[PDB]
Amino acid sequence: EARKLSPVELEKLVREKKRELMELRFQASIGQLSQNHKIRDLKRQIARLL
RNA sequence: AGAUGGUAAGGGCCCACGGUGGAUGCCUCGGCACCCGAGCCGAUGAAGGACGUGGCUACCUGCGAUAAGCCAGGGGGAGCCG
Repeated sequence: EARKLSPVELEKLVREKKRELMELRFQASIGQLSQNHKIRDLKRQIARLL
């Protein structure tokens, strides 16, 4: 469960990389954005052990 | 007084060359028939949909706020981000 926290973080990360854009001012478009395409998601696949 | 020619505003026929239009022929991610095979799906929420999803996205196609995708195993063997 220390898991959910890392996400809350990663979540903010993206919900930050977001406006990191908005005004076309962030040249790593894919990189740090399709980021979540795993981080925040993948490893959000927490199997309630049991 | 006598006589048969030229002139074409435009028209007619014929030849050539174009325009338009899409027959014809040749094609074919399609269709039709028949014969085999195969034959249920749903409150573990179906069939069908709405809306939303991409760094830039109108539509189509994918997916579902984990959103053109996530984990695992198997197959593959150089290109991939429809």
